[PDB]
Amino acid sequence: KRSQQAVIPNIGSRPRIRDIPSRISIYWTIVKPGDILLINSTGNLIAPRGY
Amino acid sequence: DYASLRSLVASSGTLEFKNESFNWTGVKQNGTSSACIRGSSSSFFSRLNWLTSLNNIYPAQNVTMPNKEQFDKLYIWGVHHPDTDKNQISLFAQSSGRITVSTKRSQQAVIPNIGSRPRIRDIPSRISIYWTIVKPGDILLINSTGNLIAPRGY
Amino acid sequence: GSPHQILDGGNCTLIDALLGDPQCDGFQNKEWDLFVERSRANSNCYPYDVP
Ligand SMILES: *[C@@H]1O[C@H](CO)[C@@H](O[C@@H]2O[C@H](CO)[C@@H](O[C@@H]3O[C@H](CO)[C@@H](O)[C@H](O[C@H]4O[C@H](CO)[C@@H](O)[C@H](O)[C@@H]4O)[C@@H]3O)[C@H](O)[C@H]2NC(C)=O)[C@H](O)[C@H]1NC(C)=O
Ligand SMILES: *[C@@H]1O[C@H](CO)[C@@H](O[C@@H]2O[C@H](CO)[C@@H](O[C@@H]3O[C@H](CO)[C@@H](O)[C@H](O[C@H]4O[C@H](CO)[C@@H](O)[C@H](O)[C@@H]4O)[C@@H]3O)[C@H](O)[C@H]2NC(C)=O)[C@H](O)[C@H]1NC(C)=O
Ligand SMILES: *[C@@H]1O[C@H](CO)[C@@H](O[C@@H]2O[C@H](CO)[C@@H](O)[C@H](O)[C@H]2NC(C)=O)[C@H](O)[C@H]1NC(C)=O
Ligand SMILES: *[C@@H]1O[C@H](CO)[C@@H](O[C@@H]2O[C@H](CO)[C@@H](O)[C@H](O)[C@H]2NC(C)=O)[C@H](O)[C@H]1NC(C)=O
Ligand SMILES: *[C@@H]1O[C@H](CO)[C@@H](O[C@@H]2O[C@H](CO)[C@@H](O)[C@H](O)[C@H]2NC(C)=O)[C@H](O)[C@H]1NC(C)=O
Ligand SMILES: *[C@@H]1O[C@H](CO)[C@@H](O)[C@H](O)[C@H]1NC(C)=O
Repeated sequence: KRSQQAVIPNIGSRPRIRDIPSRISIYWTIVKPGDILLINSTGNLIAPRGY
Repeated sequence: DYASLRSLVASSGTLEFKNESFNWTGVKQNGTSSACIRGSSSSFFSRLNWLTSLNNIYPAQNVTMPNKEQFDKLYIWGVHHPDTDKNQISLFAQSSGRITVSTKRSQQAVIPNIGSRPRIRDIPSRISIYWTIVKPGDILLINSTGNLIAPRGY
Repeated sequence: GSPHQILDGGNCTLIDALLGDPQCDGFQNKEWDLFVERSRANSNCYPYDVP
């Protein structure tokens, strides 16, 4: 209710680390009492398992 | 980030350049502009290569350069910002470009922005400047489908 | 409030006054030397997010 984060994936070749040319970007969010966390995704989402 | 690059170059203390032979395939290099006049003919930046289409074809590029030496290497590259879609098609044969410059420890992905800007020296276009640092044992990978201003060395 | 010009903002944040909040209509074309923001300040217009 106080912040928004919109991310679009980037496709391209990166140097291989342990035989993987793809990467993962890590983001974080904070939810205060009385607030609600809304996740709206169409793809490329690494979901959280908890808090 | 103009102040950051200025501080880096000022604290470095040198403008020593070493030419590297990047393997660009199926493109037209050594672009020229009417604003950048060297002597009496048109020119461009000396340390920056402008890559346009050849025969209305701009093949995708995937170029690697390893650091086999014992010091850090600074690469200065850029991204073109055409004023209109017609200019983008006439220069890079595609509608939207994507540039990915990556090392084993970092990645920068950039998408050009098409739009009209005030004319400086009769040009409504702009060029954004980015830099990358490669440490010993690292590898620089440039993967661009368009709108790439390439480095000519380190 | 004698030596310094002081503008009191109740129910009105400075950004809300700048944007033109319905409750911020009294702060138009006003000058100050110190803007005092209160803890009861709230917004009553379209939601916004200044980056
Ligand atoms: C863009 O160009 C980059 C290079 O700049 C390229 O990345 C390279 O891809 C090749 C091919 O996938 C990678 O080679 C592999 O690397 C490791 C270590 O050697 C191994 O997993 C692989 O070995 C296999 O293949 C060998 C040859 O057949 C077999 O003998 C072996 O048994 C395995 O089957 C293979 O060598 C290479 O590591 C990267 N290099 C990098 C990332 O620096 C990338 O693929 C290009 N992107 C495209 C074409 O989209
Ligand atoms: C969006 O809006 C912008 C801003 O209005 C607009 O940019 C303007 O484009 C015109 C295109 O003609 C520019 O005019 C030219 O500018 C320079 C400096 O004057 C000269 O190169 C040109 O002079 C030639 O053309 C004249 C007209 O025929 C001749 O009389 C003269 O002898 C020369 O041959 C010409 O004046 C104008 O400067 C800009 N203005 C800016 C950038 O502020 C833009 O075109 C609009 N549209 C789009 C799609 O972006
Ligand atoms: C990254 O480099 C690769 C390798 O050239 C590009 O992949 C090519 O993309 C074009 C355009 O879609 C295809 O026609 C080719 O078949 C692809 N080559 C393959 C799959 O070997 C890729 O477009 C480049 N750019 C990005 C942003 O990833
Ligand atoms: C946000 O989530 C909603 C959940 O419905 C998505 O809406 C659906 O989008 C798909 C793909 O366009 C449509 O086929 C469906 O009909 C939509 N459902 C509706 C309208 O009830 C929406 O796409 C999501 N947006 C993002 C950016 O992830
Ligand atoms: C800020 O808003 C509050 C809450 O509305 C105002 O206080 C009273 O609000 C009630 C409705 O809840 C009205 O009926 C009263 O007339 C308001 N009191 C007044 C106008 O004195 C409050 O006035 C607003 N302004 C400030 C500076 O606090
Ligand atoms: C661009 O100019 C360089 C010298 O500055 C030359 O070596 C190279 O072959 C040229 N590329 C072309 C003509 O495509």
